[PDB]
Amino acid sequence: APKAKIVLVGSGMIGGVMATLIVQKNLGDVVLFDIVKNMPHGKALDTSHTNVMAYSNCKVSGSNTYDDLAGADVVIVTAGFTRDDLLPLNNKIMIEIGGHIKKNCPNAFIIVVTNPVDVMVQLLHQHSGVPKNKIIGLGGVLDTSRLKYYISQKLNVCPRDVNAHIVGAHGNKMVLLKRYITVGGIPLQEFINNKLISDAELEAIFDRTVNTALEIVNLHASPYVAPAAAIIEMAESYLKDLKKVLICSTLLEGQYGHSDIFGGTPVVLGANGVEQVIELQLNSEEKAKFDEAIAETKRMKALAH
Amino acid sequence: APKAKIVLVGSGMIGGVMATLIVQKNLGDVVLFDIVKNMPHGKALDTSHTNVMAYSNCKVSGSNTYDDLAGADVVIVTAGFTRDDLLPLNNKIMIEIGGHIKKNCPNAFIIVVTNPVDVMVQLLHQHSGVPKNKIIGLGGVLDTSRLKYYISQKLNVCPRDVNAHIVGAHGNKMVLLKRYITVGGIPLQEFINNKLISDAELEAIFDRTVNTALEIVNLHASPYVAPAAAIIEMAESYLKDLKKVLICSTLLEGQYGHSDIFGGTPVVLGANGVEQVIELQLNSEEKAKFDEAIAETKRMKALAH
Amino acid sequence: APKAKIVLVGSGMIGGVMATLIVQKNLGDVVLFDIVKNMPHGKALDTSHTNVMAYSNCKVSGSNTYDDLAGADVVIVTAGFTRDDLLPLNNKIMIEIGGHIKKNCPNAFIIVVTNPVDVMVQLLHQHSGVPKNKIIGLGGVLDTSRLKYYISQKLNVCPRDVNAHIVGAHGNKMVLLKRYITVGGIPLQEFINNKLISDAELEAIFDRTVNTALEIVNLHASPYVAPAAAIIEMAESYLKDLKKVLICSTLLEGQYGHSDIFGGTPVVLGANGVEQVIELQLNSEEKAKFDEAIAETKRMKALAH
Amino acid sequence: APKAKIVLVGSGMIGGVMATLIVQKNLGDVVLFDIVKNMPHGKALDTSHTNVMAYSNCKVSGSNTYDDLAGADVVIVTAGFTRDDLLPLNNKIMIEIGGHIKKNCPNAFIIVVTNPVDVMVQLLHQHSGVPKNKIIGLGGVLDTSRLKYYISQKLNVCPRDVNAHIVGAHGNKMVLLKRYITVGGIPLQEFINNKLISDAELEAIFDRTVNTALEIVNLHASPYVAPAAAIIEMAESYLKDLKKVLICSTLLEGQYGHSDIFGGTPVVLGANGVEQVIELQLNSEEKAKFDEAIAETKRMKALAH
Ligand SMILES: NC(=O)c1ccc[n+]([C@@H]2O[C@H](COP(=O)([O-])OP(=O)(O)OC[C@H]3O[C@@H](n4cnc5c(N)ncnc54)[C@H](O)[C@@H]3O)[C@@H](O)[C@H]2O)c1
Ligand SMILES: NC(=O)c1ccc[n+]([C@@H]2O[C@H](COP(=O)([O-])OP(=O)(O)OC[C@H]3O[C@@H](n4cnc5c(N)ncnc54)[C@H](O)[C@@H]3O)[C@@H](O)[C@H]2O)c1
Ligand SMILES: NC(=O)c1ccc[n+]([C@@H]2O[C@H](COP(=O)([O-])OP(=O)(O)OC[C@H]3O[C@@H](n4cnc5c(N)ncnc54)[C@H](O)[C@@H]3O)[C@@H](O)[C@H]2O)c1
Ligand SMILES: NC(=O)c1ccc[n+]([C@@H]2O[C@H](COP(=O)([O-])OP(=O)(O)OC[C@H]3O[C@@H](n4cnc5c(N)ncnc54)[C@H](O)[C@@H]3O)[C@@H](O)[C@H]2O)c1
Ligand SMILES: O=C(O)c1cc2cc(O)ccc2cc1O
Ligand SMILES: O=C(O)c1cc2cc(O)ccc2cc1O
Ligand SMILES: O=C(O)c1cc2cc(O)ccc2cc1O
Ligand SMILES: O=C(O)c1cc2cc(O)ccc2cc1O
Repeated sequence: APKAKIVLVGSGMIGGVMATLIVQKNLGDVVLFDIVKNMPHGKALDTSHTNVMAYSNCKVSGSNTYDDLAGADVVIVTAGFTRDDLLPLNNKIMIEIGGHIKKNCPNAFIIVVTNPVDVMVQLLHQHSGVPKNKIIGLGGVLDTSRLKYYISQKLNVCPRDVNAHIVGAHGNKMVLLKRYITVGGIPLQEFINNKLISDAELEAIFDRTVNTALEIVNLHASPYVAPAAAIIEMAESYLKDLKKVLICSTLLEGQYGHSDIFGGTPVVLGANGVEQVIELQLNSEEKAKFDEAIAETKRMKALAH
Repeated sequence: APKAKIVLVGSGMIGGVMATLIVQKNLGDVVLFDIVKNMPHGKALDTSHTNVMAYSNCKVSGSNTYDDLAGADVVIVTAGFTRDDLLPLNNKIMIEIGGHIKKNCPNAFIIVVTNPVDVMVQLLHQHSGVPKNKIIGLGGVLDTSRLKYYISQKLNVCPRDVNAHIVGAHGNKMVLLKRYITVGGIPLQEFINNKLISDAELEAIFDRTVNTALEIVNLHASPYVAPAAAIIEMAESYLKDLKKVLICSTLLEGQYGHSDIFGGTPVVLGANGVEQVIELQLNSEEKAKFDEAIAETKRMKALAH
Repeated sequence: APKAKIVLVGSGMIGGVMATLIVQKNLGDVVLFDIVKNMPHGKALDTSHTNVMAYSNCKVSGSNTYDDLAGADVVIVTAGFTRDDLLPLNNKIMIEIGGHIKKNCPNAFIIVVTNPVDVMVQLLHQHSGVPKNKIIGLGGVLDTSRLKYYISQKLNVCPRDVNAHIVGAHGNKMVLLKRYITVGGIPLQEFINNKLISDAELEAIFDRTVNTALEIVNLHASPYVAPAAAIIEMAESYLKDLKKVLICSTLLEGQYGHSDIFGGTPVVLGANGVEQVIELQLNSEEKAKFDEAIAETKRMKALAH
Repeated sequence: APKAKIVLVGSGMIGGVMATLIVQKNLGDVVLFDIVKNMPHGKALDTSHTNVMAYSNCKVSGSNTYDDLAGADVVIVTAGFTRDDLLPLNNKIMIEIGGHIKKNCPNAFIIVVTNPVDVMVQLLHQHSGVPKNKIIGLGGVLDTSRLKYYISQKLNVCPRDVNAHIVGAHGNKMVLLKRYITVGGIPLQEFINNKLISDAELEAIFDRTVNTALEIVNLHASPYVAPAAAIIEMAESYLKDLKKVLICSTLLEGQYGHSDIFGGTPVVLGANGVEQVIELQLNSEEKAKFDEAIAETKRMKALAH
């Protein structure tokens, strides 16, 4: 069928949730690839059955064979471990995967999740050989969903009606742009002026946003459901040609004064992949912060070769 | 059942589309009320069957009996004709309807569509006797969907990723705020600066937006599908408690310097109805325009008593 | 984009509803083709805007140019008038349309609605030249939605949980198979035995089902919303590769003892179009009825050449 | 808000998936209750953020406090361990939970998942004190989704277009009724007669269906995504008043010749909970099998008091 083939190179936690969500939305056939034997076949089996409950018809199969990447339309990479000691190592994993992407599905759209994602996405870009508009890393969508949500719960408005922008990198050096936050299209400042939300609050929310994954870990859980949903938001925008403005890690070719590196910025995802890279007209203050994010990305890139 | 009862006081064009959309989304039971005999029963019959195709269970019935308003949770008024000669006349229709709302379903949430809507919504507010937070008029959501769409098609981005604000009134005196237009959360000016969209273009789009209903009429059609979808967006936000920021006609109690009148402004619709009235921090220029819109509303209010 | 192009050859009542539903479900781009000047552009304009309310990105345009059929992936024909005097005439319309389909979009999937549909679908099959698995007529899905719904409202169960089969023809000679009606997978007889629904009731429902369009007309309405939803159910099954079992008019090649004619029967719609034609193992009694339906189809076929 | 409060007494694997699905469908607010400290707060945090990606507004919070059950509209119990040694023990857990349900939310709708579910559901029925129509156990929906899916993949039709019935018990003594399997409303026998599917195949599928959870476990996974989706299908039918025919564990009051026990049978879930208990008109052969299922349920009931 013209049905899209979506291969998940990594069938761990994020892997189960995406499979679940893809059937829920009838986005395409799913391959849960992993190097752990059998488990993917297991998850795939359990997942396959939801087709019934969902009025869906998406094949879900497992795989311990790289060559199942053949004909993949979308590929989503979560494979890897989890310090700077793991870098040369997740780098070896990206290198192996890109080899197989180039061999089996060079025209696939690629989304990288493996952390640190702005480093790792570039690594795979170079080894897979795909065009720059055909590969992005997860980051911005997830990070902003936290900023958007926290604010929405203070202002008692629909979460999606908060817009925000986080750029530069995923991780600790991510840049929260207080200047680009709106509520129902309206500048956030207006709501600060009305004493509906204070600057002190909003600063507590910013640190909360930056520290979320960590907050989740210390509560004896692990962040994987949000990551999943955001990845799928991006994937769906590719498959359905929605042209959503979504913040992802992508190849900078002069934006923000930066080149020959991947960094977080709003892009437009549609049928051609990255159809636009939107550059925010940052002031020097917010550009200084962007610079620190790109510098930490370069630093971990060197630690892996 | 706790299933909501949605009564459509008016089963003409907008009336058929809402019924269709409500079943599509399983929002509630529908009553197509009209004074035209039988027709509502007809539309209701045809509509009822889509329950099958939609995996839905919403009763859809017709009605030539006002007292079918009893127990309505939501009421949506499109009844009326279509000059200032029709005002004292659509006023007599609002007067009759409010009487029945007060008698049969005083705790209903009310949405007025009948034009001119900012006049007519106030008229019904006073005669039905419902609380100020339980009644709004259609206007802003529809008008902005046109502004949002036209821009989206120039910038090649997802329509919903355009946000805009139109206030003051529905109709010719509606106020387009160029200052409050964003794309993927980003100020529109940034995209003007990049020569992706020009000021001359955007001005052509503004006049297009203001003249749409008229453009549709001269193409030998009539605007009713968009009106329908927007009304339902508002209704759904009420029923589901979504707290969406939506621009509707509502009772001004000092905002924009205006009182004892209905005018278009972003509100938050949830379970309590109008849960917030958001006042835009307009400059004098945009406030002068707001004033002209409120003045035309007052002027047609007088022509009906 | 890989986004599907859906052309509606006929932009009247059924035409507006499908456009509406297609955007609602982000199924594809829509062309409202009609021979009436401008009107399609009008409907398309109004419809285009719902993209915003729906989180959708489907182009909707009008057309008075047959050659806009070029590259269409799906084509849905509602064009025509509405006696046996109109046959040689709607036949001339199918002949003109097939010419353009063969010229501009020979690989399109085709759905015929124009009545009488089992005659008219064959007419277009022969003049367009498309493969037998790439063209069906609306009938069964619509007719059964009425049978399913009426029963569901007596048994107080979800409408979709009623299954039924109507075959042979759309129209008065349609064959209701009482033997193939189930509720939640369970034979209807079981519910007759329990005195939850009587044979006399169910017979009243059968005549109701057969006479619905007529019942709708005498209530001063016209049946177009259900037709729309069912057409879209079929179209969606094609586009999404859902392999739904849906009753449509299709080319009989020996089933039910019939050949070289179109008649209503369950088929499976997926990516290859008609992927299976399911033949019901009818007893002689129900086959006698099938025969009368095919005979009326042949009879009106002759009246048009 | 009238927004429903859905409390998940158990925030393990099935627990994360339901939370995910409930936000996806904007079904209500979610409380992830568990006795494990913090973890529920963690999962809830991660989950809460998907509100953004989903256009949703469902609160998701954690809880280590039973009294958070207060005002719950729906309660879904997955708490417990996993031999007949664990019975008197999961029994002590049901006893504690029912105490809190009776105290805090006696009018809640209850769905039991804890295994063995037909035993455990009755246990909670007696200790919570809720009406018989307000409590069911998961079983039939999940089990049939496997039977439906496997068959659908042989016949190449949409999964949901297979209907089947499994009754009596969840677990090894579950009764597969070959006689009540249909495809697109049509008896399965017809498809056996056509040599599209054989009896030997279908028997392999039956044993597959019975052994699925076990098949999933030996592939180094655990069955939790399907269980989740089915539970939510049931919950959604309650909340939305869909009147779906769904097979669940419920109180038998003479059906199948059985009393004063819970067993699997098609029911109709709507606003009143269990609105109907449908009794299948089983022959003696299939009733003998039903009897063995009820006997194993009674046997494990005794092992817990
Ligand atoms: N970019 C982001 O916003 C973001 C957010 C959260 C997590 N993450 C990252 O995503 C990754 C995974 O998250 P998770 O929670 O699913 O982890 P997980 O450990 O549950 O899954 C990783 C899977 O990859 C497998 N694996 C190892 N080598 C492989 C290979 N060559 N091919 C296929 N699979 C291989 C593992 O066995 C495991 O199943 C991590 O690196 C994490 O840091 C990124
Ligand atoms: N506010 C907005 O953004 C907006 C947009 C478009 C249209 N409109 C307005 O909505 C109204 C209707 O639009 P439509 O296209 O559905 O019109 P329509 O003529 O097709 O429907 C109006 C219906 O009301 C009926 N009616 C008259 N008196 C009635 C009564 N007392 N009770 C019930 N029904 C009664 C008519 O018979 C008719 O069926 C008009 O006044 C129009 O100006 C408003
Ligand atoms: N098969 C079914 O189950 C079923 C059910 C209901 C209605 N119908 C049939 O569908 C058809 C239309 O239904 P409707 O309610 O949309 O009717 P409608 O009159 O509102 O629409 C028909 C449209 O076709 C146009 N037309 C005429 N010649 C044309 C051409 N060459 N190209 C494009 N358009 C042309 C007309 O101007 C009109 O806009 C009728 O023939 C009716 O009998 C079929
Ligand atoms: N009926 C069915 O069709 C079906 C299908 C699959 C699984 N199950 C059953 O569902 C149950 C759980 O499945 P899972 O995969 O989510 O298991 P899980 O172990 O991941 O979750 C069970 C949770 O309950 C907790 N718990 C223990 N006592 C508790 C209490 N008093 N209150 C709240 N939580 C408590 C545990 O800490 C754990 O988080 C099992 O008993 C299993 O056998 C039933
Ligand atoms: O959830 C996150 O945001 C996140 C972020 C990061 C960043 C990073 O650099 C390593 C690992 C993780 C793991 C995570 O789960
Ligand atoms: O579609 C519209 O925007 C619109 C607006 C107005 C305004 C008005 O004042 C009268 C009638 C209409 C009718 C309409 O259809
Ligand atoms: O709605 C229907 O079922 C229907 C059926 C038929 C059958 C027919 O033969 C001509 C016209 C119509 C028009 C219709 O609207
Ligand atoms: O998935 C199932 O069907 C299932 C069934 C059963 C039955 C049972 O008796 C105990 C535990 C389980 C666990 C499970 O996961």
